[PDB]
Amino acid sequence: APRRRPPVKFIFPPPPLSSLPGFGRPRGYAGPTVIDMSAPDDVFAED
Amino acid sequence: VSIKEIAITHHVKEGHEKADPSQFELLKVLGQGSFGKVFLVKKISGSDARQLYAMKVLKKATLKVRDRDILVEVNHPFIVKLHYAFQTEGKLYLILDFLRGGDLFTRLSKEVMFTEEDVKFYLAELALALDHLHSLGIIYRDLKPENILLDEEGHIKLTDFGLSKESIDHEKKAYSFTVEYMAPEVVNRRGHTQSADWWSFGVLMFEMLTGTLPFQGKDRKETMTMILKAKLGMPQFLSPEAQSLLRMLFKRNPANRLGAGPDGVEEIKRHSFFSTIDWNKLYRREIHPPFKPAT
Ligand SMILES: Nc1ncnc2c1ncn2[C@@H]1O[C@H](COP(=O)(O)OP(=O)(O)NP(=O)(O)O)[C@@H](O)[C@H]1O
Repeated sequence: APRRRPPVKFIFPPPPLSSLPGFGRPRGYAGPTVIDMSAPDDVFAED
Repeated sequence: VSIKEIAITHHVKEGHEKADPSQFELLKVLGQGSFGKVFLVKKISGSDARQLYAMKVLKKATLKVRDRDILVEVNHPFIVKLHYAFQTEGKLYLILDFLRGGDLFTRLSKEVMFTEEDVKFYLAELALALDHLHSLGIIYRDLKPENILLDEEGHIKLTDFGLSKESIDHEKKAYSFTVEYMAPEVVNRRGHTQSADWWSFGVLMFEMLTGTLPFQGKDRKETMTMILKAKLGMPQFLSPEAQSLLRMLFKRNPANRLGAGPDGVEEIKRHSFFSTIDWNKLYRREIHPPFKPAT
């Protein structure tokens, strides 16, 4: 068995980024954690 | 550095009969894009009578080519084929393949739970389509999930091949102002390079495997800031091979990005992530898709 993967659901015709500012979206993976805004060339921090 | 703009005015297979509005019958609206509605049409005249096509209506469309018909050369197993192009009353009409499989994101959402190997198949077919346009000097530029469709057999089909389009007045927006898949150089307006497509490729790979976008902001302004300056923590449910590809793809300097080296696309094909893909069999459509649409 591979590493447990998250349940993935999308909203097709994705809603525009500008609108829906405070509307909560259903429960899933929140997103990548922003470690800092250092602007490094390598976007992902090394493990 | 030479860039050439080819205006899309008319198109038909060489030696075939050019089409006009009278030869099509409208059936329904397939979907809504940035440039307008996409229609389903039935050919009522000619050798392809009774065949169904997808139709886009635009003010004009041009293809930017850097460095045989270009509309014929762009033909690829995983790219929509343009069958007719004609102009009437100051409007451009594009007659395309009717993609009956739907979009990939809806199919993935229908499954909810899937493997990395499942997403791998679609990324690999997407990679071949992008390189084919790159081989002819074309940039996809604005790659987004709306452009990623499936055919009846379940194979990837891009809805466009790098066309620069302008919508009709009815569809015209007041403010021209999608940044989520844009590369840092694009945000900086440094120019759109072929390495920018592989950045968009990486964001799609991230979104398909995680279900979330790597850079999330409240508005266009914030997300652009995140693309330029954000440092992210690798999701730990991703496989080591997937993390490696994302790290090589997510480099803010275009030259450091995978696929921008001398070998080009074979850098990505040879990556540990795509090890289980037989690329020649994939191109021959001899590898079954993970999910069939008809279900
Ligand atoms: N050939 C096709 N066959 C079937 N459906 C299609 C086809 N082309 C487009 N669609 C549908 O129409 C939607 C919009 O197509 P798309 O190519 O994204 O439009 P667009 O005018 O290029 N705007 P955009 O993609 O946002 O730049 C797609 O997501 C599909 O649902």
